[PDB]
Amino acid sequence: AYTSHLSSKTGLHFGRLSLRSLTAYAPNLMLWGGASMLGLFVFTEGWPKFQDTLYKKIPLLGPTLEDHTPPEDKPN
Amino acid sequence: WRTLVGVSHTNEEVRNMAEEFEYDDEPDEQGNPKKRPGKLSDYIPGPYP
Repeated sequence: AYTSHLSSKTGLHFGRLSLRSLTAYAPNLMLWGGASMLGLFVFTEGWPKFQDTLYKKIPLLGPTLEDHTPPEDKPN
Repeated sequence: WRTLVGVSHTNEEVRNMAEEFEYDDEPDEQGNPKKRPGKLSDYIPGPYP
């Protein structure tokens, strides 16, 4: 009928960072991690080691990067 | 010589053109001068020394 106290407890935290703030930001951090990989793919497209491993296997875009110069026009 | 390949001539054609000239080589085991035919990495030679 009547209330004379307030029941409470302390949530897990360390400094200014709490456990409840990390769960709110977790889905957004994975998108930033995804968006950071995409930015890396833009700046390493001219790297042949990455081309032979990742970019040449992309359909409709991979075969574009292939070089088809016949051996009789290459000095080296 | 290597810069003419794929521009105005074939690799197999430029090699024949270069082999008709003579270039200084490394000295032999006794230290005497030597000559050798040209390669693709050589430069086009001139008429006067």
